[PDB]
Amino acid sequence: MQPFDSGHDDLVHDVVYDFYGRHVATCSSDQHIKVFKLDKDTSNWELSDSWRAHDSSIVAIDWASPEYGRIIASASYDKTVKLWEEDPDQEECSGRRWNKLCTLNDSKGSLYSVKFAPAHLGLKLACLGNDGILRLYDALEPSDLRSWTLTSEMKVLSIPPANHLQSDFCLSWCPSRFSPEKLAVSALEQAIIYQRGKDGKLHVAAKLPGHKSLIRSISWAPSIGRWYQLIATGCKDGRIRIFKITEKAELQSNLQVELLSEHDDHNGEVWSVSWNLTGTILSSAGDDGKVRLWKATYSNEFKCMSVITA
Amino acid sequence: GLIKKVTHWSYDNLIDYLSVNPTRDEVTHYKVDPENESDESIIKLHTVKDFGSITCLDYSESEIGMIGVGEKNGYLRIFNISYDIRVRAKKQRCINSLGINTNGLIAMGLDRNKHDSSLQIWDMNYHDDSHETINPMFSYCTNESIVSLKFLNDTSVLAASTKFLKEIDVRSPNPIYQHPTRLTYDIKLNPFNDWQFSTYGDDGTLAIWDRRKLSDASPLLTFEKLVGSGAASRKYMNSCFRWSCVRNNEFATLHRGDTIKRWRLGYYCDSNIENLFVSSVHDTNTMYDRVATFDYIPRSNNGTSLICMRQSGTIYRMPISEVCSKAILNNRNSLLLSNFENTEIDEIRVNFWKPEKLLEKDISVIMRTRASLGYGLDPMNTVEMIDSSNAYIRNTWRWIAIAKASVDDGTMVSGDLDLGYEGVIGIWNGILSDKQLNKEMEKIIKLRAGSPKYVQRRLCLIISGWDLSRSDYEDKYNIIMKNGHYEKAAAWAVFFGDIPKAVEILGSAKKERLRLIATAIAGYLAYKDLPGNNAWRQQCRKMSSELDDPYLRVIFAFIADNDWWDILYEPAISLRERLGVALRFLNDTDLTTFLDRTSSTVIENGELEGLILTGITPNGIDLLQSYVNKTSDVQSAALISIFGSPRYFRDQRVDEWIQTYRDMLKSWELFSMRARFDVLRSKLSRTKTGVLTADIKPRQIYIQCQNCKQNINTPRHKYCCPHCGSSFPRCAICLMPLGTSNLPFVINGTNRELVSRKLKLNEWFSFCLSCNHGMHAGHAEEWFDRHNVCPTPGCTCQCNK
Ligand SMILES: [Zn+2]
Ligand SMILES: [Zn+2]
Ligand SMILES: [Zn+2]
Ligand SMILES: [Zn+2]
Repeated sequence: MQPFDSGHDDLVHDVVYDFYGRHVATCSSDQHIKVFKLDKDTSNWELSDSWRAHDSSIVAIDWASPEYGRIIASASYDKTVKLWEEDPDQEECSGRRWNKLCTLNDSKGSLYSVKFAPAHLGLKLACLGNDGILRLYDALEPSDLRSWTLTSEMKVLSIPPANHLQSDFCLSWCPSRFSPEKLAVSALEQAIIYQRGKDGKLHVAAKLPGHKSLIRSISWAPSIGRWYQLIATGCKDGRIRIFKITEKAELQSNLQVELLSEHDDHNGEVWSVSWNLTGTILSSAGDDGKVRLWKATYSNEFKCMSVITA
Repeated sequence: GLIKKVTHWSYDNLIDYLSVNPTRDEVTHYKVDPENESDESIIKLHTVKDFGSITCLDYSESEIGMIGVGEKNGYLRIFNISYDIRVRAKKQRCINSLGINTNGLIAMGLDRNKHDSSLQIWDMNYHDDSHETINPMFSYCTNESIVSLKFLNDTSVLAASTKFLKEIDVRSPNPIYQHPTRLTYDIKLNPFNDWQFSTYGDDGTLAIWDRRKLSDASPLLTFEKLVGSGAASRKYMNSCFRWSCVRNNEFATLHRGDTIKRWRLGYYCDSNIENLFVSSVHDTNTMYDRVATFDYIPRSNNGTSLICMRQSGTIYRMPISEVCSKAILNNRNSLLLSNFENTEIDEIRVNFWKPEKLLEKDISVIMRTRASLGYGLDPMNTVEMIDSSNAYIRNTWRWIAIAKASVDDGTMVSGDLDLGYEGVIGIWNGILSDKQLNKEMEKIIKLRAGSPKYVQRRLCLIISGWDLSRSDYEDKYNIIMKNGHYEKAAAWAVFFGDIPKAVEILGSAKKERLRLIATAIAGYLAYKDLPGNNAWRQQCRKMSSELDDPYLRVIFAFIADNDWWDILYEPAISLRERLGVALRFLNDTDLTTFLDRTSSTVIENGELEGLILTGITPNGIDLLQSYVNKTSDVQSAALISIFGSPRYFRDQRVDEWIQTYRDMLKSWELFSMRARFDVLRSKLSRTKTGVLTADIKPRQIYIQCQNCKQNINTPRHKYCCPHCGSSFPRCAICLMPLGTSNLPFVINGTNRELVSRKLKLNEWFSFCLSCNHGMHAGHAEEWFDRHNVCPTPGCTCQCNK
């Protein structure tokens, strides 16, 4: 557990890898985005660029697919999503290495999660804030990546949550190009799987049951070729719910939800859950100060492994 | 019980603290070391007793030691810990609130008296020591009950009555604002933003305010029933809510004496006033129960510790645990950990289990290392890789090498028959006519009886690589012995029935244990005539039961009770070597039963050695699907599948595996290995006729001819338009037509084989996709080493970068 200091003056909120795994982008409450690179010679995380992005605390950033370039989206509490393209003819650690592309001002609420779509669906994007509205933005103009048009606008929640109540919203796409377009959308305590119907509009496809309290993180397991899709869920309870999704009106194919396993090992709130490249290791972080790794041994049932305390 | 953190008194790293016992009798001065989590870090300095009943407490920041203590009887006592004067109002009444400013100015909040002010502000330097009553410089709030007050700066005071919330400046005789609210208790300024303060009410409704909103009026936040009740009825209340002095936009609350909720707030400006909302609440269980009040201890690296006073007056120190906020993985099995407290980020690289060993033994890094080493591009190379560094993978790649050699040499290509990568089950079970299938099977053996199905056994021996001669048997014995594997050679000799040859091979070995095993095996040749049931047979059975080497276990289990069913059912030995004795030393009546049981085992279990039986048929794809479900080894599944999956049939599962492995190769930046995989897919899709079945990458160049304005793609040394014959557009540097090799000159653009390859690579077709101007590759490399503009006249396009 070698630590490296990122250099933020406040709480680091979202850290995300890129596709190649040699770049990390960290956003924090100091209204800054820092991109770090891993040199093959020094083998240490060195800062590439740090620049001020928003007027509030940035809470969600995501990398785009590398076939569309170097694009970083960024969601903050100032109700904006800003897109950042990198021009390589600029100096590192200067603040001008990443150029702004667009501001998505359509959100009437502080945004919580932004996830890019898989590359086979285009240069799409997803938004979710404290107004219950799921917004999809597409880059339909190929000449310039500054005109991102809103395509879909759903309503996950009937009314926005109150000012004094905490809320959490998480997003997860389905990284399979051999299945219809899906989007795992988490409300306060509701988890919804969407589908793109034949009419070109998103429809409610399945609902993951349970979830007695707030959902902190949703992670779709990568489609390695298996016939079942796996969704991991971290709740405000101590529950790490893993759903087994099998796929076979105005939807391309119906799909069923089976709760594969449910674990109470954290005795707290599972703040984040994440998958591996192959979807064989499940990393969960809770309030016990422990990061637990999970694997499936001898069957489909997931069992615990190495526990990392911090 | 009151705990009051004190700043600007200690020049060292220690933080001063002031405490009041729950019986409100004494003032204890503490000194807590922030970097030591032990209970002995709370150092008791001095205790000032002889107080009646303390209702409020305040300290002076400028002068060290000066502590004001109010009381319910009416006497404010100003004294020192690190003089002693009792002062009171003209009319004696309870001091609800007290504030001492930095410039020595002292305010006072009293109860309701109709003939006296409840906010009396005075300086101690102009106080006559001969009288107990104070002479106030500024008096405010007559006929009111000031229950909380706070000094915002050197001149203004933010006072709270029982029905109003005021901000009074001493340079004016009029309050700045008077907002009517019932939440007017325990004003706490935010240390990171003076405009934000925070009161609560009698029902427990906490409210965070903004002074700019009240000046101009709603509270900025409100929490119904968050803190304790009875503010108006009870005068002796424990402050169960503290602002965060470690970071902004955070506060902590005490609930039921057991948990502490750190509410982290978020802000947005509707455009300077920030509208707040609750983002995350973090709950921390207290070390001991029955906690009445608490306060913050700042540590280094944005740490947090909470000094807590229990209901019995015991003061203890409790840390705040480092809770991980995000544990993201990688394509290299690298874990990245982010905390909820500090800034630094922890990383667990790959270089209850250990984390490093569990990430090192996952298949996402095993597949990465194998793809780095070149796994699957040539089956003999895979076998040599595995043998130089999970034994079923070597067996299935050995079978794949044998079958690929059989296909490539035309042993299965010739005839009106495919028979390509077909397993033992498909040959043995039959399936246009029965005589037609018999004669096409016969012509394979007639290229290089004693049984009803004899030619099928010959084809199954050809597929399984078990049609070697006696000289080839001796050559295989020598090859196996040359690797130091004497036990494998003895097992191979016993498998073909040459038990004396196994005795000879294991004789004169390099191990004493092997020589003892050789003597044991040699004690059979004269014993084969016996009926048996000896103690020696029992010794051999026990030795076969206890041995760890599977080949010697095979020998000792076969020598005693010499039947073949005790060898060809265990999973310790390879299925190819099991079929080497099932197709050779067994009869067709039970061979179909054995093949059916083994096929039904390997289809649902998902063993890669079942490809002996199923081949690369659709049943082989089902076996590979079970293997992917069991192990998530999509790399081996894809490399096995591409030998026959587009060539002989078409299914979506193999396309999914190929796309997944290509995406993983892209994610590991192994682009050269991905290209080698693509050319291997294109090479292995050639049918017997020769038609490609692979979905190759489509064309990206459709050059428009300049003379006829038509597509040239609707000549190994010179490319021209097929419609008219006109040459390609000229190079921008040398004005020669592009697309032609062997130019009259040498393009020496910016180990003789690599030099010649570079020279013949310099004369290619290179062009910019922004200005559409063509160049030779060497000409473009030599031009842009000195310039930065397109060489064509009239074009301003920096094609380099
Ligand atoms: Zn032409
Ligand atoms: Zn040229
Ligand atoms: Zn040009
Ligand atoms: Zn150009």
